[PDB]
Amino acid sequence: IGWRREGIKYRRNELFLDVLESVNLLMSPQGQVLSAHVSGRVVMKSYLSGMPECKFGMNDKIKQSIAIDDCTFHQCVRLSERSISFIPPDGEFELMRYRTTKDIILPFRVIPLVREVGRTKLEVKVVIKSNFKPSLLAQKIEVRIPTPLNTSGVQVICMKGKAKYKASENAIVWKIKRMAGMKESQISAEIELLPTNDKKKWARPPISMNFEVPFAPSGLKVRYLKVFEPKLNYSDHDVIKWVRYIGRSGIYETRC
Amino acid sequence: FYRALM
Repeated sequence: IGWRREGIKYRRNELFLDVLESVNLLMSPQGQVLSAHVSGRVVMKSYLSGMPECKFGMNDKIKQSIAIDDCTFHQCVRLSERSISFIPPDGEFELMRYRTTKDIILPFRVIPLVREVGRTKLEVKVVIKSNFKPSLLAQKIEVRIPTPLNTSGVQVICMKGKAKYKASENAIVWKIKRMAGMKESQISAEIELLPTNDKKKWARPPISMNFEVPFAPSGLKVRYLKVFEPKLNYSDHDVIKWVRYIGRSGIYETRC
Repeated sequence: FYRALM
């Protein structure tokens, strides 16, 4: 084995699995998903004695069931339900990489409302809703509302988080530290406008979000991480095992 | 956060 030496020993046999996923979305004003997909990777961190033969099992039939469009593995994976079998490197390594497009959980729904007021004002109401278990918290949420180029100033009201009008970036950035599943939040903004060439209307860019959630948007669930070392005297159940899911936004846009 | 895997 070229990726794992042979005399490794640990008194505390332990492994940590990380399911890191980026969820991407393009949503129309009318609520139709124009496009969506998840890119994920499973990173393993293992401190296991010997030369352990592990078995990684997730919800892959294709309750819980998820379809994987494609995927790639780490050389230690012995290709041929049908699950993954390997003798892992020590420390941290990427066990697998995959893509999903079906039955994706969109953690956030963005509902924008724009009203034009003569030529001097723009009235914007943006509502965000968390689509996930209430016991789970999202963190690092940011909602970004683009403002026209002829913006003389912006007034915003948001009961949750903090918001800042950023003239340089031509946008209103609303930041929220945490937000539990199944909740709603809104921001209101009055965009004061300057005079401009009338003919050239404004091509309204999408409202976009940034967030981090503790579950895999693709629906992936680790079922087991079986450890077997034929020689040494530690069995599967002696191993201390942890899993962590960190699903984050990629391009997550809502057309207004 | 990390969760135990049975």
